[PDB]
Amino acid sequence: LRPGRIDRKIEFPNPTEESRFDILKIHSRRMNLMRGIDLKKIGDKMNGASGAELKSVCTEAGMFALRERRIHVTQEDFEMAVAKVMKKDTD
Amino acid sequence: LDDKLLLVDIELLESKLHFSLRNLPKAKAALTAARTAANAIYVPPAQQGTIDLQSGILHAEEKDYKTGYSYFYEAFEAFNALEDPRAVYSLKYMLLCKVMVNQADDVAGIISSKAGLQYLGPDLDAMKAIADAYSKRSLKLFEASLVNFKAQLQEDPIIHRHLSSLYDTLLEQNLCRLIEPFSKVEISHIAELIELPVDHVERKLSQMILD
Amino acid sequence: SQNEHLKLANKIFHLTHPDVEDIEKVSLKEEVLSAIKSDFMVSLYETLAGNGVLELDQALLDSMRQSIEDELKKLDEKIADAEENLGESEVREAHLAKSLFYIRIGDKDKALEQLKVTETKTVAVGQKMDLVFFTLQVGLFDMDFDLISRSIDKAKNLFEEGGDWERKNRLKVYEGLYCMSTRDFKKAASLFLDSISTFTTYELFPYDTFIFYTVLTSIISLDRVSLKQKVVDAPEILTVIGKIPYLSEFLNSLYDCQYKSFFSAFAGLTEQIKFDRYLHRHFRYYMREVRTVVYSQFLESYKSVTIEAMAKAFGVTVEFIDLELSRFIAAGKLHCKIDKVVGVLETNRPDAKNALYQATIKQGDFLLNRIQKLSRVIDL
Amino acid sequence: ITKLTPTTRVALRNDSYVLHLVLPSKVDPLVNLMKVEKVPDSTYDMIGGLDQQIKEIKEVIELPIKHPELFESLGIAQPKGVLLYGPPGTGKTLLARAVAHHTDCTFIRVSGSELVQKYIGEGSRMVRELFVMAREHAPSIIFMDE
Amino acid sequence: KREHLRAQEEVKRIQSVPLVIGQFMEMVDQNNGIVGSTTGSNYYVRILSTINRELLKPSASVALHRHSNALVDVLPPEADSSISLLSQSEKPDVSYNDIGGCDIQKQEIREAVELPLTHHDLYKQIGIDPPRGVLLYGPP
Repeated sequence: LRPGRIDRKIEFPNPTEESRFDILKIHSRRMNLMRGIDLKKIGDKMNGASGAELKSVCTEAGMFALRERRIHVTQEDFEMAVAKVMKKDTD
Repeated sequence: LDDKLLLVDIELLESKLHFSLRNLPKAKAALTAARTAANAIYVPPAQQGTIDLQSGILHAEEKDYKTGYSYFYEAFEAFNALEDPRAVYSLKYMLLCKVMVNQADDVAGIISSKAGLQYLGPDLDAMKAIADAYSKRSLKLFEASLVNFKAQLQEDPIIHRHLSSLYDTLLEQNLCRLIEPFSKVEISHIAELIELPVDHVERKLSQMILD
Repeated sequence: SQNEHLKLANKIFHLTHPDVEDIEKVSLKEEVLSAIKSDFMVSLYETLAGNGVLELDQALLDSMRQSIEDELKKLDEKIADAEENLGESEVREAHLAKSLFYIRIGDKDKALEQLKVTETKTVAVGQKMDLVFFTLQVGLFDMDFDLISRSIDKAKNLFEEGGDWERKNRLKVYEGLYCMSTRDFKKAASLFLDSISTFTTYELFPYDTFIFYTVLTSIISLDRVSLKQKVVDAPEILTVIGKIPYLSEFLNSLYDCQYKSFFSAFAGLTEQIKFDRYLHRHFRYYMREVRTVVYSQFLESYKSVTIEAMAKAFGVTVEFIDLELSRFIAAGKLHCKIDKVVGVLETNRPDAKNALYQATIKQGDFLLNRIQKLSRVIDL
Repeated sequence: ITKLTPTTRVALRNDSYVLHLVLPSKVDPLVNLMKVEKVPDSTYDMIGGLDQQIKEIKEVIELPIKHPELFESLGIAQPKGVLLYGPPGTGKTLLARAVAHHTDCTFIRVSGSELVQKYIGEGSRMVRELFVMAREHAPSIIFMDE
Repeated sequence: KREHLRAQEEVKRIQSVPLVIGQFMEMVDQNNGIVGSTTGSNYYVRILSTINRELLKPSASVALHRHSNALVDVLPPEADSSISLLSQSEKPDVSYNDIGGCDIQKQEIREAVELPLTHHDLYKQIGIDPPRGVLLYGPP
């Protein structure tokens, strides 16, 4: 902690909804969505968990979609996977 | 109040209500909400089997038969684990789903299964007769079983809602059987063979060619 | 930016095709409403020559070529402050967004040397692959049919790492409008499911309109087992074409065998196909394929029906049917054989051997025409 | 002889063990250590909601990369220490990856394992082992997890 | 031509019969290579022109002459990894329902593995990059 050792410090604060919007736009960019996303509400459901839980949620959405061999995970699948991500968050 | 068990129960009842009301979209939304809530709690086997049964019903209604297939095997496992008479209806719905996938042969195999032998019943005989009708591609025994197993088939609202499509497919496949021995044929001859009016035969063959 | 480029292109192209859209006048007003604002300089000098005189446009140019320069010189006031304390080549990184302005404002040359500039800048494809989409969209305006062939592969080579479905499903729209723009209605149906799953951009804000477009190419490309696939597309139409009374009646009349009312809206669509951009190169090729598809659908439904039955049930005019069926059997398609003086139409059935042999001998002659002419050119 | 790079492979006769030919591309130990690391290569445009931190890291390190004369005019010392802190793996790891991505620096993140020790040195008495690998790859950056 | 037909004599001579183990690592050029040998050390030799040079650039099982120690042929993969698919012998035949319900305890993970294995088109079109490998962990 000597002042001359750490030339500068940068912290990674927990992203909020204002930050998660771009996080979602980046994470779901590689997925096969359904015509119409409405990710703003889902991000509202995301009460600033972390910079990684959003990644799982985006990935977890494809879980159900694969479970029904669906060709696109609609806003329902991402919403459902959101609860499973938060289900682990609440455990 | 975060009473997730009661929430799941209420949402399943609500989904069933709108299934009865033929409002499939909102019923499916309710089922999705119920499954989301259930995923957060250790659902008892009876309740989980209830969600499986209802999901299979909705997906079959959409005509997405393989998903309701899998869902109803989940349901049968759940109910048989509890010896609950609703395993019986689960068995019927699985057999419907199979017969609809043109795999009527597997009906005999499933019925011979250990679980099926435990639940031999007049309704299972109805399902076997339906499969037999589907197998040889003949309609007459389909009407014969519909009349014979009236108590089993029509008063079940779910089964009745697909009896029409099964009737149609049986017509189609029996017609395909009937047309093979010819390359040219007279339509009235087809009618008398199937003893359906020449005009309906003409229209439906026109549809088949269009299809 | 190139996102409303749609307005520019579509409006000017309507004004220029179909014999100048009746009395050319509102099209030269509303395009000029967009031309002498938003700093457009280059793409309309000959469009002014296709327009009237508009004698004093010099002050209209001078206020905008100055405004062209003011955005140009603030790049010239940025490129020396971005290099003194460099970020990730912030000269380029500023004008990697402002080249697309200079793509709209200038011509392709200020775009093409700056896009290939910044293509070597970014080390992740998420900025690269958006540059390639900008190269595609200018390749449609200047109809660079040979420059799209390069960068589409250079697009497609980038998506495989990652999933990039907003970079893939958006991409499928671009081949879909390219396979329809020129004669390739086959891939048009490809992007049919692609449009089912895509989204509404500035070019196609109306989902119902994109939905109807994916239906005109489907009724050629696939038969009726795939038209039962198209009835699943019609449950998708109860979702979208349920707002359309015209297209719902037009598609279903072929499916419901409502043969007489089929031509009534076919006259509507084909007229609309003429005034529409990008189908007007091939509006005469569409209906003659839709006539021969509507004819043979009915005729394959009988060994032989009389020729005076098709007047009152399919389309009126007996001699109209006569001259039309005579020119299609002579064209080598529509497998039947018409009689004349006992007043009947007889069908046949040929195998899929003679007709399948016919297309082989075309391609075998065509490829040998290619290689024999090549081998003369090389080796003196 | 000069073309024959020391610590490199050349062909060797059998009966004589005389030079026969050079060996093109045998191995790079730092590349092997990095491959064992399996760093998640990222892209600066894929950075999530840390724009100001992005410029800070740029202004923290990258500035004496594309403009080494920046601090010379002001006569200040070259910054040395930069750390990522906050919620675990909140994108800070991804921000670090994207830093090298947009900066083109040799990324080496270590967790103090023992398998990588086989490439740094026989015993690794001091922590100067990594520097030797970095010392010849000057365009490098150092990252260390918690 | 009648002599170049004897250009199966080279094949015959090379192949011989007593060939030893080997491993293909890389080649300096055509008709030139450095091999990876079971002897723990490495030797570089020429190649046997009478072979499909494009066989397995990464690794394989080649031969070598007792004295020359050079490839003259390449046999199939033969290792001590045992008969993996020993049918019933290496088949557990265990009811999926194993020691407890484990309905999400490990069932979902196994289902994801099976989806990456059988529904390859599904773990492919979505672009979700199914997991790489399964390493079980838990209380003894």
